[PDB]
Amino acid sequence: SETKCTLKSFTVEKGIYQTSNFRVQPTESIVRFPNITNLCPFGEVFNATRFASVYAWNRKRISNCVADYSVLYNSASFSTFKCYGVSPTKLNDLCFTN
Amino acid sequence: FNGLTGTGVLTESNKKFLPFQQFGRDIADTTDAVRDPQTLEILDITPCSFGGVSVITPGTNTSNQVAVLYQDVNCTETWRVYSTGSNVFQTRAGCLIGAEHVNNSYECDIPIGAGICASYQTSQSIIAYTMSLGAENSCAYSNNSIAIPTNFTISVTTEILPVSMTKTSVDCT
Amino acid sequence: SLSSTPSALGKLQDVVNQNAQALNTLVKQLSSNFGAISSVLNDILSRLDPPEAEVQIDRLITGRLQSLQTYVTQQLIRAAEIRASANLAATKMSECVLGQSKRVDFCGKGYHLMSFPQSAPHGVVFLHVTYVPAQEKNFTTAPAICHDGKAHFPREGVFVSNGTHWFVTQRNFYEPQIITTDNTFVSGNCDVVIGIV
Amino acid sequence: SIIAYTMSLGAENSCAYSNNSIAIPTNFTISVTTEILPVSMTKTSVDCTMYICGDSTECSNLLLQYGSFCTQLNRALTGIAVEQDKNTQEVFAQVKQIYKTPPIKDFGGFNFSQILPDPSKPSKRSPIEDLLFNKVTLADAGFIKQYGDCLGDIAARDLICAQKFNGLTVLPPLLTDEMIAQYTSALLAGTICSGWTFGAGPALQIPFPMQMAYRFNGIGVTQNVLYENQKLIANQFNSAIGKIQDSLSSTPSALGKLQDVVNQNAQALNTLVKQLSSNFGAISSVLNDILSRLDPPEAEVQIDRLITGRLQSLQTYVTQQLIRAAEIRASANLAATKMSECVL
Ligand SMILES: *[C@@H]1O[C@H](CO)[C@@H](O[C@@H]2O[C@H](CO)[C@@H](O)[C@H](O)[C@H]2NC(C)=O)[C@H](O)[C@H]1NC(C)=O
Ligand SMILES: *[C@@H]1O[C@H](CO)[C@@H](O[C@@H]2O[C@H](CO)[C@@H](O)[C@H](O)[C@H]2NC(C)=O)[C@H](O)[C@H]1NC(C)=O
Ligand SMILES: *[C@@H]1O[C@H](CO)[C@@H](O[C@@H]2O[C@H](CO)[C@@H](O)[C@H](O)[C@H]2NC(C)=O)[C@H](O)[C@H]1NC(C)=O
Ligand SMILES: *[C@@H]1O[C@H](CO)[C@@H](O[C@@H]2O[C@H](CO)[C@@H](O)[C@H](O)[C@H]2NC(C)=O)[C@H](O)[C@H]1NC(C)=O
Ligand SMILES: *[C@@H]1O[C@H](CO)[C@@H](O[C@@H]2O[C@H](CO)[C@@H](O)[C@H](O)[C@H]2NC(C)=O)[C@H](O)[C@H]1NC(C)=O
Ligand SMILES: *[C@@H]1O[C@H](CO)[C@@H](O)[C@H](O)[C@H]1NC(C)=O
Ligand SMILES: *[C@@H]1O[C@H](CO)[C@@H](O)[C@H](O)[C@H]1NC(C)=O
Ligand SMILES: *[C@@H]1O[C@H](CO)[C@@H](O)[C@H](O)[C@H]1NC(C)=O
Ligand SMILES: *[C@@H]1O[C@H](CO)[C@@H](O)[C@H](O)[C@H]1NC(C)=O
Repeated sequence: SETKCTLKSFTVEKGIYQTSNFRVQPTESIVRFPNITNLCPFGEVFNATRFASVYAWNRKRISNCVADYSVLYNSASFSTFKCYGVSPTKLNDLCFTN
Repeated sequence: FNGLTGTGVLTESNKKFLPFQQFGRDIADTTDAVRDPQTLEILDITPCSFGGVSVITPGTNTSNQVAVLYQDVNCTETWRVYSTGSNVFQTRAGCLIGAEHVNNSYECDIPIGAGICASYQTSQSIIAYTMSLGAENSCAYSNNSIAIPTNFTISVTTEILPVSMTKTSVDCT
Repeated sequence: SLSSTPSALGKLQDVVNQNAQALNTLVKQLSSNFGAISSVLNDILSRLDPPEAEVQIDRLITGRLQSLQTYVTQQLIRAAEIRASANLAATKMSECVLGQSKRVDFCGKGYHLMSFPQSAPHGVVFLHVTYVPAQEKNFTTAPAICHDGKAHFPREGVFVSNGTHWFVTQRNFYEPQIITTDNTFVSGNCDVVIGIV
Repeated sequence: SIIAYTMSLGAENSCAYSNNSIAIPTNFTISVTTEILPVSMTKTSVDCTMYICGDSTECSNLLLQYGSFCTQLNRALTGIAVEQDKNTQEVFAQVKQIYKTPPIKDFGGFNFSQILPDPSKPSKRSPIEDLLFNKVTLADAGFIKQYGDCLGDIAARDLICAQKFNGLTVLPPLLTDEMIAQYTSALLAGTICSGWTFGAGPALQIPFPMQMAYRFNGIGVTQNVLYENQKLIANQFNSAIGKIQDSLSSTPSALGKLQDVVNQNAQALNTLVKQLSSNFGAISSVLNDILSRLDPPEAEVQIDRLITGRLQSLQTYVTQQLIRAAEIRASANLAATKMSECVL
């Protein structure tokens, strides 16, 4: 039937027909991440008492924590949330290095 | 692995990464090895299959029986085989399943490869066999003897050559 | 033989089939989407505004142009094969039909006698007439005759012997002749040639 | 240092024009020369789906929009593979009778021990044939690789594993080396025992010195020259053959044309493997990174860019492979002509 489909015919002539490949399918999903238990400091970032002047803006490194953006849904309403490197729906599936 | 997805078979690696190197990549710029993010082991990753499947089919106006050749399966040494049902004949071209193995050489019909061919024979089945290159003969070497024709025949044969093909013009617009 | 065998002219049918498949391939490839929202140009023009239609149209133009270029390249290579075949056919016409060639198997198996070309759809069929040896016999031979101490060699043919008598025959046909001075030449003497009778 | 110079076209010579004088040979020599022709090239099949898509369902679904191009390329490569066996048989399938090699290897002083197969070796090849096989280097140690070995890391990064993983399949020839050697041996036995009669039809035995006498008559020299100097001629023949064996063994480039054919196909496949890694304008050369970081519509845009890239790569490969196939066909036709016209 695979050959009949390949040739778009219900009649197949005498000979040898090559028809794709024998492929082994995965049987299980194996996921590995570092055992990071700390939640990222979203409070300090979004619930800060004061923000620095734009002329003298601050930057800090975030490390050794778990990112979860659903915590902000009942915290504040955001006017802009635009991602360029990654689509928003995939943010929870990645792990970042810097 | 840490956001890097794919399908394959994991094995222990014999490679050692530098203290700062996390991933190994092949000449194709695909992942060949990963340092596991949970335990700092070096693992290799290989695709799950090479495929290499072709089907030997007689014409459908005679019989619906088929045989399948697996180019990279060593059935003599599972086996990356869809189905078996006995009739397993290993060749240098790979093992095939469904045809009978007959050791009586014969004229080739459906070529398989590496000296093996197949045909459909009558209790009908697909027969796999070693090709017969020609009839065996001999000619004596005698330094004091010759053969001379005493009779002759007129023989007429044909030769076919293409001369032309249909001329086609295409209006690309 | 020609009437009985449906595949006698298979090479010509194959040429016709290859061109028919190439054109049906172009017709079928016309229907591909090529990444566009629709394979039909009128749907794109009907539902989309100018700049969006232009993007989808450009995708279809790239698709169809690539399809035509692939067709032309394959058609040109097949044309090259036809040119090689036609040159061989013309050579066979001049060399086998308008003359007699000595080349083995060039004008058919056996020794070439003559040929008769015939026309055919998109091609030529040659009928070659050859001379083929048939019944043969085993005879004793020798490279030379020693009549009077001189070495006698045949002018033409081969020295052949039956159980009791020696003759001269043509290599391609057994007509034993008496060995005489009119079909034999003399050079050298009986002490050099091996196996002189 | 590196020296630049005007080329010498050849040695200068002259020949007097004298209306009352001729030159005539008084002696002669038997000369043995070689001619090398390609007959076939490695048969390659490509799975255009495995090559384009890394077992990605989304990639496959996009590929179906161009599926007939993938099928057409597969068909062209299949046609080439078929032609390689047709060419091989046309060069080596002119005689349908397999003649036994006589137990005698020396006929009238003519020594064929270096020409006829040696029955004591696993490979039924002559010493000269064995040397021919020991000069051309083939990367593929047969056609069955299996799934093992390639499962782990290959320290040498054996190219056949990578090529097969990307859908590039090397196919076995229809005729084996043993079959070709056997056929050729049959042709040698045919000519030695019956001269050219077996080509035209039945093989008629003729003592070898008479076949040579007929050949001399064909040259335009009386049979007397061969019979008068038979021993000298046989000695020159045997020495010329020994010279061929030494010439072939000594020169590493004697079969360069065949090595070039093998190298061209190896480079074409390594080129496809390397081209797989190009970005083609996409954010990443790896399909899984695009699927992991981007959502459906953005992944589809980057995937479409990669599909166009890989499909163009395969089409370029197929076109170049087909043109090389055309050159091989021309070579095979010349080789078959030489077989019928020079050997038979
Ligand atoms: C010519 O003589 C040879 C022998 O020199 C014949 O070949 C033999 O034929 C018989 C059958 O009649 C076989 O059994 C032998 O094995 C053959 N021997 C060989 C080839 O060495 C040959 O048939 C004779 N031909 C004619 C036309 O008389
Ligand atoms: C070889 O051929 C010769 C010539 O035909 C044969 O000798 C002749 O035989 C006939 C009888 O059949 C006689 O009438 C002739 O006089 C003979 N000729 C000569 C010159 O003697 C001879 O018999 C044949 N030999 C064999 C063994 O067949
Ligand atoms: C045959 O005669 C020609 C002259 O007609 C010879 O050619 C000359 O050879 C000498 C060397 O011996 C040269 O110096 C002359 O310049 C040649 N002259 C020519 C070519 O006009 C030739 O060598 C003689 N060959 C033989 C075999 O005797
Ligand atoms: C025919 O040639 C072979 C070589 O191809 C000769 O066999 C060689 O004989 C010499 C002694 O003369 C040995 O040292 C070599 O080792 C032999 N070589 C092989 C490959 O066997 C053979 O003697 C020659 N025969 C004749 C009659 O000249
Ligand atoms: C013709 O040339 C051959 C060589 O091609 C000569 O034969 C050799 O002659 C030398 C002496 O000059 C001997 O040492 C060799 O042993 C000979 N070789 C052979 C194989 O016999 C021959 O002398 C020349 N002259 C003629 C034939 O008249
Ligand atoms: C967590 O990861 C670190 C770093 O590899 C490792 O040393 C540690 O054992 C892991 N702990 C657990 C509980 O998995
Ligand atoms: C900020 O404070 C509010 C309470 O006023 C709390 O609900 C919210 O979770 C805090 N935000 C973060 C990011 O922790
Ligand atoms: C299978 O493996 C064995 C052991 O390496 C080998 O001898 C044999 O040739 C292989 N292939 C076949 C088709 O038997
Ligand atoms: C022919 O060969 C035999 C060996 O089979 C030998 O005895 C005989 O002398 C040779 N005759 C000639 C004329 O060469």
